[PDB]
Amino acid sequence: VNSFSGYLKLTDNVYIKNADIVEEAKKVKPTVVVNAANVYLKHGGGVAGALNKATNNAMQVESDDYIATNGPLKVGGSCVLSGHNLAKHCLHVVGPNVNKGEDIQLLKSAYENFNQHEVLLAPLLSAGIFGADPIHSLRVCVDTVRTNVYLAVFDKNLYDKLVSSFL
Ligand SMILES: CN(CCC(=O)O)c1ncnc2[nH]ccc12
Repeated sequence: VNSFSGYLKLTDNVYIKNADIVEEAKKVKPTVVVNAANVYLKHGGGVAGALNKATNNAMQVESDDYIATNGPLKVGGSCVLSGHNLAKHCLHVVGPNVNKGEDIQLLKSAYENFNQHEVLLAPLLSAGIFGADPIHSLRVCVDTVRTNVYLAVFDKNLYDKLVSSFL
């Protein structure tokens, strides 16, 4: 048993809810929250800017030190950093950004990072402002992630569309 509440069960291991991932993280304090990162860990908008703002910019300070030491992530890659006041850990995962021209086949590689963690609170990757079809992103998630994933879908109307269209 875990602390996640009000999720619809899609599969053996994937759950979904209409929720702000920031508010969900603050309430649950999960072991792992996933950030929808870019390779530079520049947290400007969407999940990254919202998560970073909720940490009072501590996520960005930590991320800048990580990049100064290690250089950029790969598209499809990840790193584990602090969860600050939101979670024990933040798994920063880089899905492909369609609005920058990246290979959508890299979305599966991105979701494979989740399999290194038993339980995660996460957003849909590569959708929203990254520009991918969220219905596709949910299908890749279900077909790739084997660990227990709790998906927070910010957009109300999209949540309803994802549930109604789920196969
Ligand atoms: C943007 N995005 C993913 C798109 C969606 O889920 O519709 C988010 N996902 C979950 N929580 C969030 N808080 C702020 C944004 C945000």
